[PDB]
Amino acid sequence: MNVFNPAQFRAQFPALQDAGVYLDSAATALKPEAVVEATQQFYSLSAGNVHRSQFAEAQRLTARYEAAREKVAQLLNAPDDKTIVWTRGTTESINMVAQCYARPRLQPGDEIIVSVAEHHANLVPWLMVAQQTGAKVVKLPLNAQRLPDVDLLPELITPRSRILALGQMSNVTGGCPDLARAITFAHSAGMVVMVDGAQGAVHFPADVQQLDIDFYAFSGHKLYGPTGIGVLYGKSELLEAMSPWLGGGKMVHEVSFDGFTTQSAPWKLEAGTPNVAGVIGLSAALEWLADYDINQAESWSRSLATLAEDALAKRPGFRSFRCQDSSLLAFDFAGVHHSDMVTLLAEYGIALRAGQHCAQPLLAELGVTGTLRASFAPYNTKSDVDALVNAVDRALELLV
Amino acid sequence: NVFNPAQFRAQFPALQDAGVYLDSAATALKPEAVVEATQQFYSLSAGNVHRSQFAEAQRLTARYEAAREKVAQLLNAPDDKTIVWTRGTTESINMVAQCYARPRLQPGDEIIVSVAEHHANLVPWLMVAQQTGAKVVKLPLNAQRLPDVDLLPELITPRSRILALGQMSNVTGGCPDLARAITFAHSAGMVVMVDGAQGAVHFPADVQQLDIDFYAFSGHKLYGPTGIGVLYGKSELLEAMSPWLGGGKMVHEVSFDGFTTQSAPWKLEAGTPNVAGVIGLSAALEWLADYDINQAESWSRSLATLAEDALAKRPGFRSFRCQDSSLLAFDFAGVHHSDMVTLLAEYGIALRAGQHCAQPLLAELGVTGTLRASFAPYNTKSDVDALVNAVDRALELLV
Ligand SMILES: *Cc1c(COP(=O)(O)O)cnc(C)c1O
Ligand SMILES: *Cc1c(COP(=O)(O)O)cnc(C)c1O
Repeated sequence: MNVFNPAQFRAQFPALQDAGVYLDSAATALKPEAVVEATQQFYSLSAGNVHRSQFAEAQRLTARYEAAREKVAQLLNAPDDKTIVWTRGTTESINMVAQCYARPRLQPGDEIIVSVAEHHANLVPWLMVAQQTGAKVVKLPLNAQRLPDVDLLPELITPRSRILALGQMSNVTGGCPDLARAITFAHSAGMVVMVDGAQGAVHFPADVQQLDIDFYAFSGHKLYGPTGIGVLYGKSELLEAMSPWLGGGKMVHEVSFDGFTTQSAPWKLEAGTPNVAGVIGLSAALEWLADYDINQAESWSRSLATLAEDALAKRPGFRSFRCQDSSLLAFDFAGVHHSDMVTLLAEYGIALRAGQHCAQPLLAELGVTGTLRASFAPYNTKSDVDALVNAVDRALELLV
Repeated sequence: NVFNPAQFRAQFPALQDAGVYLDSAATALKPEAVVEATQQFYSLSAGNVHRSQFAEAQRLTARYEAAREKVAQLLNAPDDKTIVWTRGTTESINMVAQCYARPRLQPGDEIIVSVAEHHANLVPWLMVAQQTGAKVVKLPLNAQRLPDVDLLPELITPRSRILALGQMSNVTGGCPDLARAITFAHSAGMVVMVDGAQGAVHFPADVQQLDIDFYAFSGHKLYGPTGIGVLYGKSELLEAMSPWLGGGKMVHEVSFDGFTTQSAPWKLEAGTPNVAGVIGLSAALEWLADYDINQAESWSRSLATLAEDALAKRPGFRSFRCQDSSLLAFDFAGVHHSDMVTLLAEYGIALRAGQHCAQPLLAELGVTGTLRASFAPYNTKSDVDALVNAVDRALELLV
């Protein structure tokens, strides 16, 4: 059977040696060779109809491209590959849902429930469309365990509620709310749910059929893939109901100076020349990833994060914001400037970050202006944990 | 600096396999500098640690931070804050229509759009017109198949707000009198959306000299990455624009009561940037800066002329080419375009046919589609000879 082997997973990443102790995968992931090579091939070959010596390679690229939607569908257990739409990333995916589905449907007084744990990508677009339509954004607060309070959700739902915006997984706490329950509550009230899966797609890829998710968005660069590429999954009937997004070539069928008609989804929502390199590279990432049991890989990442948290908790002034033994470890050290720690740790070959992580409301809930964040991926090791802990010890001694 | 076609050509690794590649107008082959810079970006951490590749990491960072400035230099833009990153020319235009025009259009307002416009610079205007009660007014072609800039005064009215005009058509290669169109537009207090998807490649617009309001082009046309484009806008117009997409980066402060944004260009750039695209475009531009574009373009144009002159000697030949452009759109009486494209491919020649996202233009020309051979500075005289011979072989088997 498939048994996850950390060492062989590591060997697939050319950037690793230089990266040192890389603990910022939650911001962006390192790429496996398959993605590098697929991208190199794409930019080193004509996309035209002639190939005088590299026809096999060109054919492979075309196959990766034509199979890209299906590989996303397989990741999400989507019913078919026409429910997959390409975008610049999670951010565009959500804006598209807000503008193409919600905006033409929202009326003055309608309500949009958004969790206080939402990354800005899944908050700002809703504030925008609320302003545009007279709808109101309603806050879904955290419970005592720092998760969006799904128990409280039924009380917050009213006859005016139309949309629920909820992150499958937080990029700060790594916390995953009761998504199945939340969706059941939302659907009880005839609402549609926008699920931000920028983190979740990497660690617990959502079964969109089982969870009956209406819309799901994630980004390639986080999923071991290219920048400038993302996904919007939508139920077929919802994609059909959506207005066109950007106007231009590809998405259109017929055009005159009187008006235009469009293709059906997904093409309706994809104007202009696609990010072909991005699609091919994401396809390569997914195909590569398919050889690994994501469940075992994630448990490995989570186990390292736990070793780290347990050890760091023995140091003075430690505070963890981590939920549910997540691969993501957001933390703080009292009486220490975050920028100083990040810098000291970088000098020790440890790559992580601090800051607001595009989640101001969440941080405000936690009583902080920022946090340090070490995030673990399946190419990390126990020696990485030791290195982090050791560097922190030195940092604490040096920053007095 | 003297341009050498052979030196230019030797920088494109795809050529050996590509055969005779004559579809650069659709998308351009990439020089080694773009391939390598992309390879490096994806082969190295973007983190703050570099144990063994510090030098390369620094170069990548340099390319990234210098990217806006290199675009500015190409367009002679006043400063690099006038450069906004997009996914392509298409998004660039949609952004202008949605972020500048939409909030300012009252019902009855008029948007003048040339009949030569690529869909990218037409559909967004049909959209915003429907959204605002504004109306799209056609600017037709003159006798030379160019947008009739001289007719603009009869078309401009007190309701005229926007002019959408392409610097260069992707079918005829024709370039209308942009300076004159702009003077008229500005006399009526209008703003001009210049579609430079082709123009940026062949005759990059001096946006200051031409007093252009908005200018859009795509990286993939300009020997660069896919999924990256540019919107240039006068700093006043960018400041006046509403935000585009909402999310990270573009915001300053965010709460459940509302949000504030950065100023331009970041105001208009939500979420994680296509860093690979930006770095790759930077690399393309930096590499391109070493070559005299005028000499490179002169070469491409000369090849197109040798091709047109030859093909013109064949029976039933028809050309839609304007101004001795490096783009050669043509047709042969009595041939299915798809059939000729297929046979030319079989003979080692890569071109295309179809509507080229310009249905209104083709309707005006009286055709349903055309063949198009587009020449780039990495093409050669032998490419022309090969194209001609392959057309001869094709015409035998068809006509
Ligand atoms: C990264 C992230 C996003 C945004 O992804 P982009 O690629 O920047 O659009 C949104 N939500 C969460 C939770 C994220 O982690
Ligand atoms: C190619 C082209 C476009 C579209 O560019 P995308 O990268 O597809 O957005 C728009 N206008 C003209 C004239 C073009 O040639």
